[PDB]
Amino acid sequence: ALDLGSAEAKAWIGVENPHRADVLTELRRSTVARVCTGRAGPRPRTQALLRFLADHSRSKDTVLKEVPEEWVKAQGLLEVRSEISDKNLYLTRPDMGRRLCAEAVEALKAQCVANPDVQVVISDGLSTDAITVNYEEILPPLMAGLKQAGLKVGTPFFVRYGRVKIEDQIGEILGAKVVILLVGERPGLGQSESLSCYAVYSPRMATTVEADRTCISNIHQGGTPPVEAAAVIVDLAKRMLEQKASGINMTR
Amino acid sequence: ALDLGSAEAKAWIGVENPHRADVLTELRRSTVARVCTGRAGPRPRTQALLRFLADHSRSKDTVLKEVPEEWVKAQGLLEVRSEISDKNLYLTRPDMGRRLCAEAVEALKAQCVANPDVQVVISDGLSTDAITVNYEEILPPLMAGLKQAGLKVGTPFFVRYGRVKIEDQIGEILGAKVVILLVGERPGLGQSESLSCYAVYSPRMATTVEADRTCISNIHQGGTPPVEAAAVIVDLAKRMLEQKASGINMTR
Amino acid sequence: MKLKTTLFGNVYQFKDVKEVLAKANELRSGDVLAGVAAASSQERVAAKQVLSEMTVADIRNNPVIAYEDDCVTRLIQDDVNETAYNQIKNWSISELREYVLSDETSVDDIAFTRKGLTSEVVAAVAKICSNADLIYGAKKMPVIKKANTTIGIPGTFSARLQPNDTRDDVQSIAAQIYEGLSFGVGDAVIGVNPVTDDVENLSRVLDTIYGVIDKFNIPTQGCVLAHVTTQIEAIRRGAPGGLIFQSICGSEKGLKEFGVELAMLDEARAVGAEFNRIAGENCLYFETGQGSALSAGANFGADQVTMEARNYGLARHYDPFIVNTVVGFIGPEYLYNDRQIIRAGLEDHFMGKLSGISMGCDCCYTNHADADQNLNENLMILLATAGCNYIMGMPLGDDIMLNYQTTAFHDTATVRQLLNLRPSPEFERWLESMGIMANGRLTKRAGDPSLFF
Amino acid sequence: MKLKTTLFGNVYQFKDVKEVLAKANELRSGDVLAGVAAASSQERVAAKQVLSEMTVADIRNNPVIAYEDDCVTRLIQDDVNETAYNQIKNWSISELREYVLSDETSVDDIAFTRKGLTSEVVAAVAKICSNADLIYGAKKMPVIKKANTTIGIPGTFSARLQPNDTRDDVQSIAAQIYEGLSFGVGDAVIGVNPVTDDVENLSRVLDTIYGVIDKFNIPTQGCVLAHVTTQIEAIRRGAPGGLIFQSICGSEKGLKEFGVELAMLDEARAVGAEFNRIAGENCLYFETGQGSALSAGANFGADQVTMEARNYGLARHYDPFIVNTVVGFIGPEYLYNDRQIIRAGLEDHFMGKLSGISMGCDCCYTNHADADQNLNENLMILLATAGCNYIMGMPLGDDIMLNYQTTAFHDTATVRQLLNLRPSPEFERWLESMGIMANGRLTKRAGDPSLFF
Ligand code: B12
Ligand code: B12
Ligand code: NA
Repeated sequence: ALDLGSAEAKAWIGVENPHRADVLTELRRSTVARVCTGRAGPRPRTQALLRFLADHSRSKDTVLKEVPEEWVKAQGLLEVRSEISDKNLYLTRPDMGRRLCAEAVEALKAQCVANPDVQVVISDGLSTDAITVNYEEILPPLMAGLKQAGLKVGTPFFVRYGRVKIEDQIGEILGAKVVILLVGERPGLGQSESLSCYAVYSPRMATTVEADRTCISNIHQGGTPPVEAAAVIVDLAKRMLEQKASGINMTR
Repeated sequence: ALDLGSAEAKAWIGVENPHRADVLTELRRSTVARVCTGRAGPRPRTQALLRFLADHSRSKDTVLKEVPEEWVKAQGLLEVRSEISDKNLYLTRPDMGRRLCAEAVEALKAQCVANPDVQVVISDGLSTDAITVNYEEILPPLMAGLKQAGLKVGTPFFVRYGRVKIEDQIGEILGAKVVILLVGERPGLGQSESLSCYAVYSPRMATTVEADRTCISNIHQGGTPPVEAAAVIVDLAKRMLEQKASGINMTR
Repeated sequence: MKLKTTLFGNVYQFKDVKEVLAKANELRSGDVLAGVAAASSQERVAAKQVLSEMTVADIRNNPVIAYEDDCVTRLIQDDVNETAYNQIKNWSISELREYVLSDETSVDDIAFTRKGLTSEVVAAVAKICSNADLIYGAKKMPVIKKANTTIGIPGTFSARLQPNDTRDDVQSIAAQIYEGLSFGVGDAVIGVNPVTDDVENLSRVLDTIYGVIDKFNIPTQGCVLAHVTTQIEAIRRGAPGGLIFQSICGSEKGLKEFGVELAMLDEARAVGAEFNRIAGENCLYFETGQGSALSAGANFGADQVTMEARNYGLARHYDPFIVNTVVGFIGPEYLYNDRQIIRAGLEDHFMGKLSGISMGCDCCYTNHADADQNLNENLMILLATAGCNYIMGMPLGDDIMLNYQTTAFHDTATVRQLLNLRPSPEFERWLESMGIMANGRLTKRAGDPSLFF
Repeated sequence: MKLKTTLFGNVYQFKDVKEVLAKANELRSGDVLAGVAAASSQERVAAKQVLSEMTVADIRNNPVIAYEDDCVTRLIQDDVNETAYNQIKNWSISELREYVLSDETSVDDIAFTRKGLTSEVVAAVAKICSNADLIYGAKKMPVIKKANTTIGIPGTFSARLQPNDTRDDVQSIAAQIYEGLSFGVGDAVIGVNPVTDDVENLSRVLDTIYGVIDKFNIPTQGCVLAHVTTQIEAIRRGAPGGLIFQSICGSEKGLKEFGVELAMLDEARAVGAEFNRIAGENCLYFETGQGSALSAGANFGADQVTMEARNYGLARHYDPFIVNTVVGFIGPEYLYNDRQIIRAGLEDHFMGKLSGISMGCDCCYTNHADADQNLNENLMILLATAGCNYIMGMPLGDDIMLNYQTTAFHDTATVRQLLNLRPSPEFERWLESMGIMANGRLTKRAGDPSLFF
């Protein structure tokens, strides 16, 4: 009796007549990559294939999982929306994902503060689980350390169906000097909760290239932990404002 | 310049250093199979691939196209339906194409003659062109053939979205001794006019098998001519009622 | 046995072996149509896991139609080597998969092991194989047969010449034959589907085929792919016998749809031994394909892959020269698109080779399926790497008459020269004599049917 | 030129070469998204026709972004052999397709002919090729390069070891390396995408890779796939140099988006010659893929296949050791499903080989695309028959960090033993010394990373 989602199945070693089986256990302990499952001829072993297939069925489900907006409302967040209406239309039109709809400009101008030094934007992106697992652990201690010894922190909000180039339009509307965007990257096989931060100094839709952004990726419990990743963004926000330089233009 | 649909494009000989190009011309003339197109290496020549691709674009159109209800009414036919609503469902549900709908049973009992010796049914099937091109050429000499010299003829009607096994339900409801179905078989690459006749003696829904049918296939202008196919179906119906024998159950 | 597993905290329960077999299949339109497919990807994987834990005994002792009700089930069960079976009966299907794929398992090992299998066990192994598992597994299971050519030697690749015509016009049939031979197609067979099931017509078609064979002394076979009943009559009354053909189905009810008794196939074997112009010991030819039992109402709640495996269990009994699936012959109702047609082709070939028959494939599609000629070319090459015994050949793959698209003459030459494969050694000798082939390659004057004139 | 044809009585008129190039593509998601795709199947074939009648001069003199505005265009145009061009400029694209596919065209014939091409002409040939055309066409154009291994010899097949980690944990990287080597993966390169783009981290990852290389005297290369600027720094300040990597795009706007100047690529070549531990003459490594130019706003109304060819024109200038497309790396926006991803991979590889670069392919997909692992295994085998120079290897193909699925270590060993292909000759000798390979085949002891302990 074996669950393919269980911790016993994850740690399963399938190499048949090992040279050194104690080394195999430490190798499997070293990584979350699917090592040490052995082979049948040159093919995967059956259990490794089955666990692969199990994990892929879960991984498909995570891409079109969506946040409840009553989760978003009870985070204390403004929910705002891009041009896209569907999850199906998000997956197939990146261009509508990186500009806001007609009421989204209006809600942000009327309800959010104008000309902040640092502006925080949250999007579901390609993984809902990335922002929904990590939120309580990222957002308060980030939005501490910006206001807690800095200056004018902008009011945070949630973009639905966002691509990262939408933060160019957001930076222009609010007049924002640094725009930072926490967003769900594409789901992997084994894990859905990986968060990225994309960050421009003073973005402009007709000017800022992708290389002008600073990326910090792989934010979760199995990457850089969301507590201490909030510290490294606050530090980056300081370094950005000081040298007026965005991403590839940052020193050293 | 060349139209890929033209007779000149169809006649094209692509073999580049022929042994005997007079034989090549006699061989291209003797078949409508795509011979004598030559090669680039072991691959097809470009014009041969282009005319293949053009014929496929148009063959793809011929499957999904439907004869107007106006055309069927203009033939003087009863139109009747299977259980399928539309062309999309027809392609994926053969089980519902083998059953008359609820109003279909009643319309047939209302408006068709009871206990025919021969019953002629028409369906679009998988090619509308197969019945649209051939109809006026096959149906008059068939209808004359059977009654005029012969026996009791049931009233002809058209089934939308028919599969071949629906004639077992038709033969039971009408009490028919012989059911003749003329139906569009699936379209070929360069050809969509191909009609087949499926005929069964005295069918019974939970008894008759496919081998109990006689097939006469490839009725069109490039096959058996629709005029002289009508005579061979009448003769088949004469023999059928004589030896009271179905398909493989027939002699010689 | 367990009919039950837990996956991601959720219990997945199944009714019987038949349901486990059905839902473990990769998604296809026919399994959804039959009502037997999995509800989700998670239940598909759960069915795969339940299947993999079941023994060879579990699935041997639960055929999808019962022993007493079905003559094909009886055929398959009676043919089992019981001491081969007793060695493997307590193997899990997971263990049988890994055994097949193992580089330490030889051809001679599998030769004895496969005799302890039934078709349902063959199907079970295919259901838990990936696409590369099917291809590699089939490759290390060669099946070699002989008529006037030898087929299925590793490093070789054969092709049916399929010269079909709308009128059975004998000039049109001949023109396609000369075209096919100029590309090196026809070492499997020269095989016509005729318009008329009629002794005088069959003899004329066969006289035309063997006219070309006798003129140029071609090591090959003729076939006319009418009903086996009319073939036998034609040959008895003195038409040239090469291969004798029948379309088959994996149930008794399915055979009744086709008008086929088992005793007709016994008769075809007996007629072939009396009459047929065959040097070697194999002279029968079957065709198969997924969906045929569903179409017949003869699948009895079983999926089309398990039913198609039972074809190969039926075929094996008669030790035919060649069998092929006709993979996308029917349409989108049973296999919808490229992905499903490729997957079926690799399944069918693997199961054929595991059942120990001389398995080829008509890599094909229809014009109402979501598919084009690029799919034929994907599939033919994948199957060629799997050591597929043969494909079809027609002029650019256009059947003017069966209304579908198979592989070109071009495509056999392409596969051979891509992958360094030869024809049947007898037929290759003939191609070299005619100046059509040198060192496996089409010469300059190849691809030209004027050469024969 | 004719920008016009009539198909089935209907006049199809196109505005320019760029529209003809775009609409002649096989249907894909990204071409529809760019707005540049054909409206119907009939118009696609019409565009294919018009393209085929267009001459080599017609397409060479119409690059999709103009000479004066784009440095990639200039680079591609300046690299043309004008004597080679003048020989072929009046060839139709139809005649160039047939020339490439012809068995009478040798590898040395194409060696000169390809120097008269631009990338747009390379793209034009691929657009009127079927899937088997792309595979057979690519196969008869081998491209051979050498670092510490030789890649691209017919009968060989290489693999990037891609030992990626979420933290750049050097234990997790090493574990994946020992695993890949035990399957015979890593003759192309051992190549890590890092998490952090800084010098001491790059130096530590490189020390980890070369720790294994130096201990076991492996003939191979290390690489860290950060930005080319940070690699150069790392190597200048004393980190072991193997291959130097950059992602490229087919326009100046697209390069600007990636933060690359052309002069960095010249510096990488100069740093390589000064510093890098490479016995042969090739030491650069590019990655490409369809949709990157679209994503950047940098396609200028060109289709993704044409833009991807312009990558290979850019790469060719720098004579790299290896280039691969990353075929379904981005998602369903640009290539939607199995059919589209296979077609892209076959196009990309054919166009790479025709451009005369050492072309491999990351056979891969994402989880928000309509694809699975059977897609990877279909594509990897098709490309292997096309003589694809290399694929990726990861444990079961699960990247824990780039969030996608590539090919397994298993898959390279499968492909090699399926198709009787060897590793790079230098690396194969090392595998035989380790007792991992005999006669192109994994030994009993292979597949076991504790062998190194
Ligand atoms: C898909 C992808 C790309 C795509 C582009 C994104 C797309 N069109 O969807 C392609 C193939 C072009 C690509 C290219 C490169 N990428 Co990239 N990419 C990824 C990946 C796998 C997904 C990111 C994601 O899902 N974003 C969320 C979605 C919802 O946003 P999106 O709007 O759909 O995509 C935007 C961003 O992804 C952005 N982007 C993509 N890559 C990079 C890299 C940097 C430095 C920046 C600032 C932005 C950026 O471009 C898109 C805007 O149109 C991540 C891996 C990961 N763990 O996430 C790496 C990743 C972000 N990329 C990486 C790198 C280094 C590159 C390259 C610079 C490679 C190189 N060394 O030359 C190039 C150039 C990128 C550029 N400067 O424009 C690194 C970034 C390292 C860092 N912290 O600075 C990552 C983290 C992977 C790694 N190696 O660790 N990549
Ligand atoms: C597709 C096809 C099949 C499919 C059936 C499709 C399905 N199950 O859904 C399969 C592969 C199962 C098949 C099998 C056979 N077929 Co068939 N089939 C064809 C084909 C190409 C298309 C017919 C069509 O489009 N029907 C119209 C559609 C709209 O109706 P449908 O409800 O969707 O399909 C029904 C019919 O196709 C019917 N059917 C199919 N083949 C045959 C053969 C005969 C003799 C009969 C009575 C009925 C029949 O079965 C379906 C009902 O469930 C034709 C060739 C052509 N150009 O027409 C040959 C063709 C009709 N078949 C032929 C033959 C001989 C056979 C076999 C007897 C082969 C053999 N020699 O053993 C078997 C057994 C048939 C049976 N008794 O069940 C011959 C008929 C010769 C004749 N005039 O008697 C044809 C003309 C091809 C040829 N060789 O010339 N076939
Ligand atoms: Na020429």
